[PDB]
Amino acid sequence: HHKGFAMLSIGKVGWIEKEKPAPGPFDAIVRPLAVAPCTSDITTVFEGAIGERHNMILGHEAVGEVVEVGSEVKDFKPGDRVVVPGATPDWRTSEVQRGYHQHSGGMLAGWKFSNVKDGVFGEFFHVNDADMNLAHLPKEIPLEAAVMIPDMMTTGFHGAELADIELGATVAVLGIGPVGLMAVAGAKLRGAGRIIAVGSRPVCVDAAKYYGATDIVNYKDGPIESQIMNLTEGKGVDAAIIAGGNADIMATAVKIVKPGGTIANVNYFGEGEVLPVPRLEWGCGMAHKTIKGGLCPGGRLRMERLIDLVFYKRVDPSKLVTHVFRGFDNIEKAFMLMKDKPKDLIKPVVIL
Amino acid sequence: HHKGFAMLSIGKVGWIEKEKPAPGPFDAIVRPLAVAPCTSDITTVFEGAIGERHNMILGHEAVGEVVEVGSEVKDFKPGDRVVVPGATPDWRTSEVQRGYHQHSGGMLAGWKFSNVKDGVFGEFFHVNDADMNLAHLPKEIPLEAAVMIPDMMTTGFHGAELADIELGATVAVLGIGPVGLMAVAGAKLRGAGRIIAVGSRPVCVDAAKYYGATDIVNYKDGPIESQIMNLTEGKGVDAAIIAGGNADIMATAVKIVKPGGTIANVNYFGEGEVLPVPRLEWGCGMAHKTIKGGLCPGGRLRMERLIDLVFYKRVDPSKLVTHVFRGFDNIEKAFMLMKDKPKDLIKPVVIL
Amino acid sequence: HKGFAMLSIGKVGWIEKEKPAPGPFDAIVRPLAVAPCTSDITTVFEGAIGERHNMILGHEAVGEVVEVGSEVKDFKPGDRVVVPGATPDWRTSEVQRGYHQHSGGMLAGWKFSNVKDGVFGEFFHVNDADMNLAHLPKEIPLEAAVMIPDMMTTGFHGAELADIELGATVAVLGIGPVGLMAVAGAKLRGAGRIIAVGSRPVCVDAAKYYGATDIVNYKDGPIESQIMNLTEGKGVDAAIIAGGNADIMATAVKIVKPGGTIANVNYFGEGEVLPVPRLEWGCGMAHKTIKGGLCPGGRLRMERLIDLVFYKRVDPSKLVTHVFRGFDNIEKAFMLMKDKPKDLIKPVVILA
Amino acid sequence: HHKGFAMLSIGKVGWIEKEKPAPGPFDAIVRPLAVAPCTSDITTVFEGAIGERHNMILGHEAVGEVVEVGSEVKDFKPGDRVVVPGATPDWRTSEVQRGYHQHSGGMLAGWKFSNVKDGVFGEFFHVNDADMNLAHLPKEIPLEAAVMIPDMMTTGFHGAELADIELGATVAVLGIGPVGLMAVAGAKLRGAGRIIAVGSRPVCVDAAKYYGATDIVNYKDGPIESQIMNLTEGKGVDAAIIAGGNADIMATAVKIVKPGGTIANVNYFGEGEVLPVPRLEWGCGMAHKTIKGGLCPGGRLRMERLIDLVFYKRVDPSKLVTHVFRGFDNIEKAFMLMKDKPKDLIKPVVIL
Repeated sequence: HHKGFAMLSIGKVGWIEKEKPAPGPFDAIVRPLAVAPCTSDITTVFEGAIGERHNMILGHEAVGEVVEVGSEVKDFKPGDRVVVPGATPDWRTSEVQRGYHQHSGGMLAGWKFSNVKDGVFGEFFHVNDADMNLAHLPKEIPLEAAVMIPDMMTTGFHGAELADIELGATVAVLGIGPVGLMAVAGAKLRGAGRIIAVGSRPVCVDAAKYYGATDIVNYKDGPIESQIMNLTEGKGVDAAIIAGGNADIMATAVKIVKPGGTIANVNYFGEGEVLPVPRLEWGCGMAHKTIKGGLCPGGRLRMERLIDLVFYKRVDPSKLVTHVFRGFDNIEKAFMLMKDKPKDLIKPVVIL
Repeated sequence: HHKGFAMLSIGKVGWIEKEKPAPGPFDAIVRPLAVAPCTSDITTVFEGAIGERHNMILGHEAVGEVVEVGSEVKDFKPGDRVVVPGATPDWRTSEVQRGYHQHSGGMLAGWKFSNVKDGVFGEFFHVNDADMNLAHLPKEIPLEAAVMIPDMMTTGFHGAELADIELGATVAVLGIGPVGLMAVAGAKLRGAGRIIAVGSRPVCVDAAKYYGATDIVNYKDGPIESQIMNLTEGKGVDAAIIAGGNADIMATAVKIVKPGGTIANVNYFGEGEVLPVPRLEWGCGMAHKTIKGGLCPGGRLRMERLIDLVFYKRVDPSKLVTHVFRGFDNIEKAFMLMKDKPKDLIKPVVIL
Repeated sequence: HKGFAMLSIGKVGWIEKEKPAPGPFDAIVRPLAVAPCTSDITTVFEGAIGERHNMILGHEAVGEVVEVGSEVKDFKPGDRVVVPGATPDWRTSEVQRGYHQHSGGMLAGWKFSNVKDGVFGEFFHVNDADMNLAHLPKEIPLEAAVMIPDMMTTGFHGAELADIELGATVAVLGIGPVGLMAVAGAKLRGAGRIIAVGSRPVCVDAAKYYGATDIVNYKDGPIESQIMNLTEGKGVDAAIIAGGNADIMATAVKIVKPGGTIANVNYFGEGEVLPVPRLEWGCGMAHKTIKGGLCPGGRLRMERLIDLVFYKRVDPSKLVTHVFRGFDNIEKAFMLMKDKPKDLIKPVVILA
Repeated sequence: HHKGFAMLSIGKVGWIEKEKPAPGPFDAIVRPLAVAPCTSDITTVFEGAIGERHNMILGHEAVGEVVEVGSEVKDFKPGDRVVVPGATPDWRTSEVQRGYHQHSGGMLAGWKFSNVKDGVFGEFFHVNDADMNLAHLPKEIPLEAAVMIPDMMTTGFHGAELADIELGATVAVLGIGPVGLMAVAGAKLRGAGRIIAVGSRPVCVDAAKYYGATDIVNYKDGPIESQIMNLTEGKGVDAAIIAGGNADIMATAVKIVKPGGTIANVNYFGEGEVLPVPRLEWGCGMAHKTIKGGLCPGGRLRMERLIDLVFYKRVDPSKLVTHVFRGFDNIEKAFMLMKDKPKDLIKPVVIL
């Protein structure tokens, strides 16, 4: 028996008592040391983004301590401090041999926590294939910084990776929530010169400057496109990373990218039948404006590499954490903080 | 002075008298030996796709004989038989240094004929930068086959290039007009195993089989997405090449491509404000289904390489030519042939 | 359980061993057709991979599944399968890096007749059946299918590494069974002119069959000068090394134009150094990329290569010049590869 | 007429006066504001690296003021302060259409200054195709910083580009001269986590730490290869950038790069016939260790993008400047500084 903060049904959350998970021969049981709520947890409960769920523990961002391992786990022992990726895919599928573990076994099936499997907002959680989906966490990295790696860092950096940024290129980041702020840092880690951040909330404008943004575009001062087309003197941006906004942010991205550039989306679109690609500004189909959109990489290797970027001081994700709470109870308060969305909020963390 | 079949205004075409073009120091004057009409010309005249034009000679697909050269032209001399690419870009721009001559000087600015400059449907036409935008035509290649290289072959092959086909991958070609038929041949030249061609006219289904299609999906037997999902046993295709159809064929392509696959568009969309990307079937933004759309490569090097594939018997584009006419007078007949679209038409050629 | 094994540096014979048992994810396969390799000769008679005692040889087999572990989901006893020469462990860091050929160590993806009993036995063990087995359609004859595990995937991999562009000129150095598959692979990547370098009339004939447009005999003079004359001093866009001594590396660099690629899939078994010509490599700055890689393995690679045979994009049966029947002839076919007679490309031993 | 510091013949340098160059219609005449000597200048004179030259003005690294432009120059007028790339290629060749302007018209033919054309160590110098080979220099960037862009920065960054660094990868930089220090900075701009710099001189070891080096490997303390394998616990590096050393530094790089990694050379090798690739540590041809080696990119776009990296404070090249001189007289003394390489020297600059 263990307790966990779960989604009871649509529009309903509460604490439930559940059977403590048991590990298979290749699995591990981890208890959380620090968790953070996601905008997907809000979208899952109150908007049915993944369908109906009943008594499903929420959360997919956790650093924890290994409690038990299966008989065939060889690299992780009880007591180990580990960083747990948000996506813990099955590594023995055809999609992995194609190079897309994010979709191992189905579209976005690499993401299991709080989807097809109880999330991390519990006293314990299950990790499948520990040797492939766990990374050792150095003590030198504080917990609140490390818990930004499972999703926030790997998603934002993936946007910069998908953008195929060349050295000195001009990159626009549309949306500067916690994911967008990691896209700014990621663009700087891909050699971007000028980085134009698009957002309004002062807490995020300040963090965007910290992570490398050279320009701030407020949608209040006029259309994003015009602002960006003037900042670049009609040349456009080499790449645009979509990290937030409505479906029509796709149209904005296509309009600001020069012919031959890339639109890299890592934002979750939860409404509309269509994401609009403007026919004229996409060259009527022929502008060579590549559109990409991908779930964040997970697994052990991805986490180890992002841990090294924190360890060797190439990025400090702790500026994303605006709220830290203590105690298991405060998972509810941090979750509700993600629904209610103050103005000073980037990301909350609950330390256990 | 000379004559040419021109667009007089929206909806009106006819023969006009123009001053004979003179070459700049790097340019060449070519008289046509063989011309082909396009589907774009229909759209340009009767739908105002590129705005308003007055006395603009039409056509952009020609093989011809060099008549005069500029004072600095070094590899082409009057009398030379040349293949003229549909895209003749200015090669001294920043977009060329970025690797996108198709947009040298602006979006799709690499396409000049019958756009910003008099087309090839005249007794002569102007070719800018002869040394960079002309390719010698071997005697061994018949004219009607060679005039399928300037646009049809380079566009269809470009769709196969953009698709990032892996050896043995399953490729769908959506639309089997002349561009789609060259996309089938291009997919076969990229090592595709199974190639599923989607089209209905029997003349195109037969040419699709000839160029490498292993399956024919007729809209008759049900929705394309269910037919392809049945052929691939729920797996989908590794890549889909869009070579024709309405804006909503973009939705079809995304729905049939595996997560992680590529949608490669080389079709021109002339209607609607938006090209629809299905939000659900695009993984809500995270299915890793890359969408590309690009104008065909032009210039000398692209033509030389495509000429070599014809010379070395890797593709024979002559099966695309279903109508051959022999007079300058008959340029109008071939032009109207692309407007009326009879069911026996793939591409017409006028030999001069 | 009998098997043709390596007794030591120069001694081979049929041996009696314990029949292998499958782990929960493994399968036991009996061979239907096997082929001997040049690497087995190098292993037995030259101690290239060290000393081994009672190790069954061979790594190229198509067979019938006899038993599977309790967790195999896609393969049952009776299934006729193609077994890749490389059967890697799919749960390592190198797989997450995208290099299963080196999963667990350099070339560790190759286990048969190296770290594990080969296929020259009444049974052999396949690790991770669901990831390392491909169903073989009834339509493909056995001698054709047994060219897929190594010959086809290696030769095609050379063409893949060469980064061939449509219409490019490709040189293939060496037209043994791997080189002839490199010729076919180059033709599957859209190569225009294909220059094959080889001597034996049986192999020159197969090179023409697989797409070679030019044949270079080292007897009519040096390669380097013959190819420079064929290309009128331009060189080739890519060179695939599929045979020869260490100094063939120098030949390849000399014939590729600046910016081209040298793709090696040949195994070099003598010398401390493979020579890169300093002058013809631009003193380090000619942009002539050099690649060299072990063939891909696993289920997905075999399924895709099976589709190229099934859909008649390549027919490897022209590689099979001698077919033997019965277990007896494994020794005869194996010994045939120590001093390859001049009409031999690849031999096949059919067992059932 | 004008003066320039020239190479008279092998080993002898001196002042000569020559006809002042005149611009073609697309060219510009530039007078230097700041110059720097190169290791290529020493090698060219004292080792005959590029053959025999007589009265050839040396130097290829300069920022300057445009003095006159041809009738067709559109973006540069007399008085403009410009950054002049070391490589000023002819942009209308087939190699440009292949994407390798560094070799436009022949191997390394993109480099003209102090090679096929008088260098920058004169009162004036000629720049071909000003609109394609000149970049405006903002007043905000000091001259000694800007003169590290034409060669030092673009070469070092190109080493990082060729290395295909993934986010968090471990990179080794072999040689920490001014190019190697820019390779260190470049690796940090591609998201390298751990960067291992190999060098001895304290002025360069300290600059390497400043540019992102996390480890310094001294050739004193034992073999580099054994030293680097110890730092990485036998794993090796994901990529190695060669920026100096003997021919067998190529052997060092291959030994320290893990299977699947990349060896990227940007060092100029001036002695020996062969660069040795170790057969065993190259997987006997199959270790997937890609070897690249390329001349630095030039042209306007490359300079504009690196100017942006300086302008937006992503890299500061000024600590490469250890000696500053004032006067055209002092070019001789700075050139001699690169001959008699003191020890506190990284790069000298002559401000005019």
